[PDB]
Amino acid sequence: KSEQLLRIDDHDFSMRPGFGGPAIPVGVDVQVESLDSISEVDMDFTMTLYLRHYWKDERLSFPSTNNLSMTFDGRLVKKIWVPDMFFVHSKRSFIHDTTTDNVMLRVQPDGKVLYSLRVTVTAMCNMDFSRFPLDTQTCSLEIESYAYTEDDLMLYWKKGNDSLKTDERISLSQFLIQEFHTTTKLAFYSSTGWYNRLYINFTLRRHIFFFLLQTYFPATLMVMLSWVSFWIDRRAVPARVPLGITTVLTMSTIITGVNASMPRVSYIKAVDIYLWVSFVFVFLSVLEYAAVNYLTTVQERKEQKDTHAIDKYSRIIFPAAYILFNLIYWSIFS
Amino acid sequence: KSEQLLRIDDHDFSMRPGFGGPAIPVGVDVQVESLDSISEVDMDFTMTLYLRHYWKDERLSFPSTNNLSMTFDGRLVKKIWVPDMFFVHSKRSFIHDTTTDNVMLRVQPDGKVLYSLRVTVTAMCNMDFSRFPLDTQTCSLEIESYAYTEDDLMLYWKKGNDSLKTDERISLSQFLIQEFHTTTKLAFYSSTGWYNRLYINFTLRRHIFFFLLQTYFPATLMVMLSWVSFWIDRRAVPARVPLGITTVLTMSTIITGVNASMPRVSYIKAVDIYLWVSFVFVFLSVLEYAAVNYLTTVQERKEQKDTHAIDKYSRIIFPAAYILFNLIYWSIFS
Amino acid sequence: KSEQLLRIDDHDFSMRPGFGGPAIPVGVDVQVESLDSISEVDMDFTMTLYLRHYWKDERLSFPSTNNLSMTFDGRLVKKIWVPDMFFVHSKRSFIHDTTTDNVMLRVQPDGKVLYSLRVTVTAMCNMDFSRFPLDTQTCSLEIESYAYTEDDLMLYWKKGNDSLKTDERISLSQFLIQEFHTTTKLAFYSSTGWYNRLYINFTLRRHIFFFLLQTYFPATLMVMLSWVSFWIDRRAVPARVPLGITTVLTMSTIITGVNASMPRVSYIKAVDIYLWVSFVFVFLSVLEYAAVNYLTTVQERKEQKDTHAIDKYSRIIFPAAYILFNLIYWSIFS
Amino acid sequence: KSEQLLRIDDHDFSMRPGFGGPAIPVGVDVQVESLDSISEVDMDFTMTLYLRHYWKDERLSFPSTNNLSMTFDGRLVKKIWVPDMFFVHSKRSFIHDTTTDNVMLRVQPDGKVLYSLRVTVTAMCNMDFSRFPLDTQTCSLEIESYAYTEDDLMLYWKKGNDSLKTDERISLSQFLIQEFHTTTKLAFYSSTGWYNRLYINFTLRRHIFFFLLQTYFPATLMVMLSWVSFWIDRRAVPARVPLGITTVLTMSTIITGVNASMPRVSYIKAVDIYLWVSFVFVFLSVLEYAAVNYLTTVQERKEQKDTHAIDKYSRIIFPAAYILFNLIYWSIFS
Amino acid sequence: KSEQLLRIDDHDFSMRPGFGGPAIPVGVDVQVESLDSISEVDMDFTMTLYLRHYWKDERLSFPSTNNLSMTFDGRLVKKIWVPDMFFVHSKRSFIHDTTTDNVMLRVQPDGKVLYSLRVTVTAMCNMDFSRFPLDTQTCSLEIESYAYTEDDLMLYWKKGNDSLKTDERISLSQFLIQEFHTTTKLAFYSSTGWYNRLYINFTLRRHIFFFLLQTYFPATLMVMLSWVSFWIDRRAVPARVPLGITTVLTMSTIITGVNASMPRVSYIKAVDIYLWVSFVFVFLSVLEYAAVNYLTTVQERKEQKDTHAIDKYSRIIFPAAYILFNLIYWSIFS
Ligand SMILES: *[C@@H]1O[C@H](CO)[C@@H](O)[C@H](O)[C@H]1NC(C)=O
Ligand SMILES: *[C@@H]1O[C@H](CO)[C@@H](O)[C@H](O)[C@H]1NC(C)=O
Ligand SMILES: *[C@@H]1O[C@H](CO)[C@@H](O)[C@H](O)[C@H]1NC(C)=O
Ligand SMILES: *[C@@H]1O[C@H](CO)[C@@H](O)[C@H](O)[C@H]1NC(C)=O
Ligand SMILES: *[C@@H]1O[C@H](CO)[C@@H](O)[C@H](O)[C@H]1NC(C)=O
Ligand SMILES: CCCCCCCC
Ligand SMILES: CCCCCCCC
Ligand SMILES: CCCCCCCC
Ligand SMILES: CCCCCCCC
Ligand SMILES: CCCCCCCC
Ligand SMILES: CCCCCCCC
Ligand SMILES: CCCCCCCC
Ligand SMILES: CCCCCCCC
Ligand SMILES: CCCCCCCC
Ligand SMILES: CCCCCCCC
Ligand SMILES: CCCCCCCC
Ligand SMILES: CCCCCCCC
Ligand SMILES: CCCCCCCC
Ligand SMILES: CCCCCCCC
Ligand SMILES: CCCCCCCC
Ligand SMILES: CCCCCCCC
Ligand SMILES: CCCCCCCC
Ligand SMILES: CCCCCCCC
Ligand SMILES: CCCCCCCC
Ligand SMILES: CCCCCCCC
Ligand SMILES: NCc1cc(=O)[nH]o1
Ligand SMILES: NCc1cc(=O)[nH]o1
Ligand SMILES: NCc1cc(=O)[nH]o1
Ligand SMILES: NCc1cc(=O)[nH]o1
Ligand SMILES: NCc1cc(=O)[nH]o1
Ligand SMILES: CCCCCC
Ligand SMILES: CCCCCC
Ligand SMILES: CCCCCC
Ligand SMILES: CCCCCC
Ligand SMILES: CCCCCC
Repeated sequence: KSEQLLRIDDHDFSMRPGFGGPAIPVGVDVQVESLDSISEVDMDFTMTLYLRHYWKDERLSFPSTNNLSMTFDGRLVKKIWVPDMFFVHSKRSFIHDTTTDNVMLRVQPDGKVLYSLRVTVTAMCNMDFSRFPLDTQTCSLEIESYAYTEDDLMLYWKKGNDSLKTDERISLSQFLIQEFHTTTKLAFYSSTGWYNRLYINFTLRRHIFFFLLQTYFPATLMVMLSWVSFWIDRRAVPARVPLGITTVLTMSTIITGVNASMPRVSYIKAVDIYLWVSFVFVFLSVLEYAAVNYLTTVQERKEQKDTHAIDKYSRIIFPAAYILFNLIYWSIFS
Repeated sequence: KSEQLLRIDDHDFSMRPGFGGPAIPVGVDVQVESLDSISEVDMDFTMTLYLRHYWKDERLSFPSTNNLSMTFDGRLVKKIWVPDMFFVHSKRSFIHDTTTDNVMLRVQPDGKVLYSLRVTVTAMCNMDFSRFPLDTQTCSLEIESYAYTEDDLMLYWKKGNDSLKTDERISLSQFLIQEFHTTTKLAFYSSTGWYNRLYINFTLRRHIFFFLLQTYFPATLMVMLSWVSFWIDRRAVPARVPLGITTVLTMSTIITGVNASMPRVSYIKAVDIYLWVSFVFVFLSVLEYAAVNYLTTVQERKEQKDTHAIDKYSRIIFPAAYILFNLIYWSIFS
Repeated sequence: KSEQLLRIDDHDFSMRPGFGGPAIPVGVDVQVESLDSISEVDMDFTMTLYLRHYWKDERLSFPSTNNLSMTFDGRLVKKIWVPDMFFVHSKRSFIHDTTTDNVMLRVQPDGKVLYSLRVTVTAMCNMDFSRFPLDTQTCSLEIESYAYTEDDLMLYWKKGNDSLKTDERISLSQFLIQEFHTTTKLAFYSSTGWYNRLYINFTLRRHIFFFLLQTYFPATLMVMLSWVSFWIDRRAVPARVPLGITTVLTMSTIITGVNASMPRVSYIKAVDIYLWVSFVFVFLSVLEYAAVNYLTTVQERKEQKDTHAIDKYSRIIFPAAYILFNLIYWSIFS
Repeated sequence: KSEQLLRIDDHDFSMRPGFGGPAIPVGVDVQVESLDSISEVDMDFTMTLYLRHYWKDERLSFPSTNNLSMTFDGRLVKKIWVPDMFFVHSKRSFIHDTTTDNVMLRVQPDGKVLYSLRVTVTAMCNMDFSRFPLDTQTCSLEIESYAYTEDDLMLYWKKGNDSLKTDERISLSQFLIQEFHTTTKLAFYSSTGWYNRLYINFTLRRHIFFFLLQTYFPATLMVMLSWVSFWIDRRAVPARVPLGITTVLTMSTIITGVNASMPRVSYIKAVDIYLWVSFVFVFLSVLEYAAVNYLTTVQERKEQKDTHAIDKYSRIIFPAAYILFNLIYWSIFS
Repeated sequence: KSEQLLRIDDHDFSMRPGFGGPAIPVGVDVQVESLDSISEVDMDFTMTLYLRHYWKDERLSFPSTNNLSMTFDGRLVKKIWVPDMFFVHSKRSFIHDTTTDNVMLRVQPDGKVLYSLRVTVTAMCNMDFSRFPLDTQTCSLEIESYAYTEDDLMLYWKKGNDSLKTDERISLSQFLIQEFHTTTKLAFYSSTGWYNRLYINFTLRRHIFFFLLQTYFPATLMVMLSWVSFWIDRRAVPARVPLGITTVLTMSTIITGVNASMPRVSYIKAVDIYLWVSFVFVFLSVLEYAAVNYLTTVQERKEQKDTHAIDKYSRIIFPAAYILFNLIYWSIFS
C-alpha cells in the first residue's frame, strides 16, 4: 500500500519537521492565470493563479530502486504536515473543487515534496482619483505564513525573479496591465513577532482618447457656440435672448449625463473643474447681452426725452480668457 | 506525540475549567485590518479584524525542561474547550479558510493558552439623514459570550484601551474615519440572566465641498439668472415669455438629476427644502410678468377707448427675500 | 464525564419521549432582534430573531446534590432528540456559526431542557399597491413542526402574549413598524394530517409628506402655470404658441422622472391617474388657443373680403373643473 | 432500538429492491407552495414545492401488534435505499435545512415507505417577445430519475391528475397564473437508454391596460398635437417653425424614456414599430411647412419681380393615413 | 454484498491502474444541455453539460453468470480510483446535488467502468468590440487532467467528432449560436511537463436590424432635418436662430440616451464615430447662418452709410459631403 510505504501512523505530523531546532526553508512559485474584475467603488481586484510549495521532510521517505516519484491527491493532505500560507489584506477567496479538489502531491524517494493548488482571491487596493481620467494606479498581492514566525519557518522565492509567470492572454476590458515584478519584506506584529512577506506588483492605465472625445469635446463645442451671439444684431431681441438659455440648458443636460455615466466617487476630480468653468463662461455670456440691452434701452429713452463697444471688446476678451484657462489647466494636469 | 503529552483522552473537555466554582476570566485583544464597505439603504458596515483570546487551563499542562511553547492548528480546537464569543446585532459573518483555516493555538508549559482567528463581519448601524449632507454618524461593534453568564465567564479587555490597534492604511472612498475607542457595559436578558459586553466605537464624516458644488451652485445660478427678465423691455413679449418657462424646465431637469443621483432615502432632507424654495422663486418670477403684461394691455385698451412700478419694486424685493432665506437657512443648519 | 452522567448510549434517541403514548407538549419563546430589509418587487422581508424551546425528558436526568444545571453546546445536539420546527412560506434561512454555532443547551437535574438558537429568515408577503402611496401592509411569520402531527407533538406559546419581545432600536429606512402580536391556528394537509401553527403579526406604513412634495406639487404647479396663457393678448402668436408646447415637454419630463424613480410594479396606481389627468388638462389648454386663433383669422379674412369669449369662459371653466376633480379624487382615496 | 427492529446491518442497501428482476414502481405527489420570481433576460423562474415518494421494501418490515407506523428523519436516509429523482433543465436548487433538514420518513409495518422533502428550484423557460406586450408564455417543470432506466425503475403519478395541488395565495407581481396540469412522456438518451419523465405546466399573462396607458397614449397625443400647425396662419413663421422641432424633441424624449423602462431584449417588438411610425409622421409634418414656405417666398419674389392648397389637402390626408395605419396594425396584432 | 464482490479492501485505490507502466487511456463524451448567460463587461459565459468517462480497471471485476452490470452512486466514488479532469481558464463551477449528487457508476463484469456527472461551469472569453455592433465572437471550453501528465494518463475523444451532442432548444436572448466542433492540442507547463487538452468551439452573432433602427435612423433623420434651414428666408432671424440650437439639443439628448443604453466598454467603437460626425455636421450648420447674417448686416449698414450665394452653395455641398462620408464609412466597416 502507498500509505504503508510512507510511515503515516509512526510519526506525529502535528509538528513541523525539525521541531525544536532551526527554521525549515520553504520555496514558492506562482503562475498567474487571469485577472477577473476590478471595482473602483469598493477598491479591490480579483485574480486566479497557481501556487506551489517546495520543502523536504525525511519522515516521508520510502525505499525505491529508482528515482520514480509517487503522486497523491487532497486526501493525503489531511494526514501529512503542510505549510499554512494565507493572503494578507484579502476580502474573500476559495479553492476550486470541480470535478474534485485541485490539489496535487509529488513525493521524491529522499523526501522532497511538491505541493500545488489552484485558488481565486479578491484583494483590496487603495486608489486615488484626483487626476481622473489621467490617473495611474499600482496594486500588490501579499503572501505570508499565519502561525509560524521567522524563527520556525523561512519563506523565500525559489528562483528569485524567475519564479513569476503570467498568461499570454491576460487582459482587462478597460485597463492596460504592465510591469509585473516581485519583492520581499519583513513584517512585525506587536503581540506575535516577526514574519516574512512576499509581494507581486503591477500597474494599470486607462484609454485617454475615449474619455477626451466623450467629455471635453462637447463642452468646448458648446462654449464656442455661445460666442456666436456676439455677432448677431443687437436689435433682434427675440433671437438673442433664447439662444443663451438654450445653450445653458444643453450644457446642464450634458453635465448631468456625464455625472450619471461616471462611478460614484464622492470628491472633486479634474474633469469637474473643466465642466463647471465652461458652465460659468456660458453663464456670463448671458449677462453680457442683458447689460447691452439695458444700456441701449436707456440711451433710446434718453434720446426720446452701429455695434456696441461691449460686443466689440467681448469678441476679443472671451476667447483669450478661454485659451489662457486651457493653457493653465493643461500645464497643471500634464 | 504532541496529543499524548496533552492528556486529551483523560479529561472531559465538554465543561469549562473550574466547573462548579468561580468564573474563569478571559482577556480579549482586537486588531482592525480594514473597513470593506458601507450601505446607506440597508444601514450596515463591513469590517475585517483579528480576534485573540487569553485564558489558563491546568488540564493542558505538559512537562518541559524549558519555556518552549507548542503550536497547533484548527484541528486541535475541536477537542479542547474554547470560548464561544459572538457578534451582537450582526447580519452575516464568516471565517477565512484559504489555503486552510486561519486559526492558531499556542500553549505554555504551565497551561496558558493563546487563541487567535481572522474573521469578517457585517453589522447594523442606525443612521439619520435629516441633516444630509451635513450629517455625522456614529457606529459600534459588540462582542459577547453566547452561553455563559457572568457567574461562569468573566470577559474584559486585557490591556484596557491599549488592546485596540488599527491598520495604518484604513480608508473609505466617501467617508472620513476617526475617534476609535473601546468601552464596556453589562447586558440583561429577561429569560437568561446577565452578560458582559464589549464595544468598539468610531465616527464618520463626508466631503462638504463636493456636494456644495454639485447641488447648491446650479440652483443659485438659475435663481440669479431668472432675475434678468426684470431689466428687459416689457414691450418684447416674445422675448420675455419663453425665458421663464425655459428656466423652469432647466430647474426641473436639474432637480430630477439630483434626485436620481442620491440614494433612495424616502423622507425629507435639508437639500430638498433649498431646491424646492428655489423652484418656488422661479415660479413666482413667471407670474410677475403675466400680471405686468395684463395691466399694460388693460391700460392701452382703456386709453384707446417708461418702466412699470412692479418691475422697479421686484428688482429690490426678490434679492432681499432670497438673501433673508439664505441667512435663516444657514443659521438653522449651521 | 458529563456525557456519562447522561445515559447517552443506553437510550434510543431516534424516537420522541413518550413514544406510543400521548403527545409531548413543547413551549416556544421568541425575541426579535432586527428587521434587515424589505423588497417590494419580490414581496418579502428579512428578520433576525432568537428561538427558544421548552420540554421535559426523563432520559436526560442525572443525579445531583443541588439544583445546579449543566450547560452544553451544538455538539451534544446531534446525539439527543430535539424538536424540528421550521418556518412556513419561507424562501431562505440560515443559522449563524461565528465564531461557532450559536446553540446552547441547559439541562435540569430532573430532565427539563432549554434549547435556544439564533437564526435569520426571509419570508414572503403578498402586497397590494393600488392605493400607493397611501397603502398599508400587514405581514406575518409562521412556525410549525415538520414531521410530527398534533397526535404526537403539541405546540403552544409558553406564556401567552408575553412570549414575544422586540428590540428597542428596531427600525426601517422607509417604513414605520407597529402592532406586534401573536396568534395560533390549526393547519390541515390532505395527505399528512393536522398541525399546530404559530403566528407573529405586524403592520407597516409610509411617509406621506415626502411623496406628496415629490409628486403632487410639481404637477399642480405646471397645471396652474398653463392657465397663464388665458390672460395674454391673442395677437401675440409667437408668444402664445411656444408656451403650451414647452409646458407639455416639462410635464412629460416630470412624468418620465417620476416613473423612473418608482419601483417596477406593472399595474395602475393612484398617482398615475392624477398625473395623466394633469397631462390631459395641459393638452386641452393648447387646443383652446388653436381654436381661438383660427376663429380670429377667419373673422379677419371675412372682414377684409377686445378679448375673445372663449378666453373669458376658459378663465372660469378650467379652475372649477380642476377643483372638482381634486375634490372627487381626494374623497375617493381618503 | 428502532434501528435494530429494522435489520439495517443485515442487508445491502446499495442495490434497489428486487435487484435483477422486474422494475420497482414509484409514485409521486407534488404540492406547489409559491412562485418566487421570474427573469425575462435570463429566461427562468423560481418555484418552491413539496415532493413525496411512495414505494414498498420488504427489507424494512418490522414486527408490530398493530398498524402503528414509525417516524424518522434525514439521519436514517443515508443508510436505507432511496430514489434519486432530479430536475431536468434546472439551473440551481437546494434543500432547506433550518432549523434542521426538512426530511421525513414513515415506514409501515409491512414495509411501505413514505419519503417527503422541501425544495426550491430554478428552471429555464424559452420566451418569445415578438408580440410584446400582448404575448403569452407557457412554462414547464420536469422530473426524472438520473441513474435507473425504465427497465429498473418505473415512475408515474400516484393519483393521476389529482396528484397536483397548489397554494391558495400563489401570485406574481406582474403576471397572471392559470391552467395547472400534468402530463407524462418518455425520454431517450443515445448513450444511456430510455427514461420516464413527468411534467407540470402553467401559463402566464400580462396587464394590457397599464402598458397601453404608459406607451400608446402619449404617442397618439403628440401625433394629434402635431396636426395643429395646419390651421395656423402661414405668415407666422416664428410661430410655425419652433412647434415642429419642439414636438420632435418631445417625441424623442418619450421614446428614450420608454426604451429605458423596458428590459434589455435586443430584437424588434410590436411597440417599436408603432413608436417609430409616429416619429416618421411627426418628421413629415415639419417638411410640409418648409415646402409651403419656400413656395410662398418664390411666389412673392416672382410677383415683386388665403390658405395654401397644401395645407387644405394635408388636413384631410394626414388623419386618414393615421387611421388606416392604426386599423392595419390592430388587425395584424389582434 | 455489492461492496464485497468488488475487492475494495484488498486493493490500494490511491494509485492509478497500471502504476509504474504505460499510460492508461481515458475516453470522454460531452452533451451540452443549455447556455445560461453571457457577460460583455466581465467577458465570460455560463454552460451546463453532461460529462462522461470511459476506462478499464481489472481490480473492479466481479464474477457473474451473464453480462448484467451493476449500478452505484456517488458514495462508492470516494473509495475507488477516478480521473481528475478540470476546466481550464474557468472562474467558478459546481456539481448539482438535488435531491442527491448527480453521479452514476456502471461497472461491467470484466472491469469496464462508466462515470458520468452533471456540472455547471463559467469560463472566460476575450472579446473585441471595435466593430460593434457588427462584431463576431468565438469562444472555447477546455478540459484537462490536473495531476497526471501524458506519460501516465492519455486523454482523447472516444468517438472523434461524434462525441459532442447539443440540445435541440439551446438559445440565447440576444445572440445566435452556430458551428459547434471539437479539437485537440498538447499543453506544456515549464515546471510540470506536458498535458493533453480538449476543446469545444462555437460562434456568436447579433441582430443587426434592431441596432440599425435604434441608432442610425434618428441621427440621419436629424442631420437631414438640419438642412431645412437652407431654404427659409434669411430675413426671418427669430425663426432661423432657434432651429439650429434645438436640433443640437435633440442630437445631444439622443447621443446621451444611446450611451446610457450600451454596456460600459471604455474604448472607441464604430457607432461613436458616426454619431460624432453627425454632431459635427449639425454644429457647422449653425455657423453657416451666423456668417450669412453677419455679411447681410454689414452690407446693409454699408449701403445705409434674393438668396445669398452661401445658401445656394450649401444646399449642394452638405448632402454631397454626407453621402461621401456614408460611402467611405460603409466601405470600411463592410
Ligand atoms: C526583479 O525585477 C524587477 C524588475 O523591475 C526589479 O525591480 C526587482 O528589483 C527584481 N528583484 C530581484 C529580487 O531581483
Ligand atoms: C479609552 O480612551 C477613550 C478616548 O476617547 C476614552 O473616551 C475612554 O474612556 C477610555 N477608556 C478607558 C477604559 O480607559
Ligand atoms: C395578544 O394581544 C393582542 C393585542 O392586539 C390581541 O389582539 C390578541 O388577541 C392577544 N392574544 C392572546 C392569545 O391573548
Ligand atoms: C389532466 O387534466 C388536464 C386539464 O387540462 C388535461 O389536459 C390532461 O389531459 C389531464 N391528464 C390526465 C392524465 O388525466
Ligand atoms: C470535426 O468537424 C469539424 C467541423 O467544422 C472540423 O473542423 C474538424 O476538423 C473535425 N475534427 C475531427 C477530429 O474530425
Ligand atoms: C479622438 C478625439 C479626440 C478629441 C479631443 C478633443 C479635445 C478638446
Ligand atoms: C478645488 C478647486 C475647485 C474649483 C472649482 C471651480 C468651479 C468654478
Ligand atoms: C442683471 C443685468 C443688469 C444689467 C445692468 C447694467 C448696468 C450697467
Ligand atoms: C468681459 C468684457 C467686458 C467688456 C467691457 C467693455 C466696456 C466698454
Ligand atoms: C468648491 C466650490 C464651492 C461652491 C459653493 C457654492 C455655494 C452656493
Ligand atoms: C418640513 C418642512 C418642509 C418645507 C418644504 C417647503 C417647500 C416649499
Ligand atoms: C394669472 C395671472 C393673472 C394676472 C392678473 C393681474 C390682475 C392685477
Ligand atoms: C413681489 C413684488 C411685488 C411688487 C408690487 C408692487 C405694487 C406697485
Ligand atoms: C410638505 C410639502 C407638502 C406639499 C403638498 C402639496 C400638495 C399639492
Ligand atoms: C382605472 C381607471 C384609469 C383612468 C385613467 C384616466 C387617465 C386619463
Ligand atoms: C385642431 C384645431 C382646429 C380648430 C378648429 C376650430 C373650429 C371652430
Ligand atoms: C372649455 C371652455 C369652452 C368655452 C366655450 C365658449 C364658447 C363661446
Ligand atoms: C386605461 C387607459 C387606456 C388608454 C388607451 C389609449 C389607447 C391609445
Ligand atoms: C420588421 C419591420 C419593422 C418596420 C419598422 C418601420 C419603422 C418606420
Ligand atoms: C427641404 C425642403 C425643400 C422644399 C422644396 C419644395 C420644392 C417644391
Ligand atoms: C401629403 C399631403 C400632400 C399634399 C399635396 C398637395 C399638392 C397640391
Ligand atoms: C429595420 C429598419 C432599418 C432602418 C435602417 C436605417 C439606416 C439608416
Ligand atoms: C479613431 C478615430 C476616431 C475619429 C472620431 C472623429 C469624431 C469627429
Ligand atoms: C462666429 C461667426 C462669425 C462669422 C464671421 C464671418 C466673416 C466672413
Ligand atoms: C460649406 C459651404 C461653403 C460655401 C461657401 C460659398 C462662398 C461663396
Ligand atoms: N501573521 C498572521 C497573524 C496571526 C495573528 O494572530 N496575527 O498575525
Ligand atoms: N447572550 C446570548 C443569548 C442567548 C440566548 O438565548 N439569549 O441571549
Ligand atoms: N407539515 C409539514 C409537512 C411535511 C409534508 O410532507 N407536508 O407538510
Ligand atoms: N437520465 C439522466 C442522465 C444521466 C446521464 O449520464 N445521461 O442522462
Ligand atoms: N495541468 C494542471 C496543473 C497543475 C499545476 O501545478 N500546473 O498545471
Ligand atoms: C458679464 C459682462 C458684464 C459687462 C458689464 C459691462
Ligand atoms: C407674484 C407677483 C405678483 C404681483 C401682483 C401685483
Ligand atoms: C378644448 C377647447 C376647444 C374649444 C372649442 C370651442
Ligand atoms: C412631406 C410633404 C411634402 C409636400 C410636397 C408637395
Ligand atoms: C461653416 C460654414 C462657414 C461659411 C463661411 C463662408
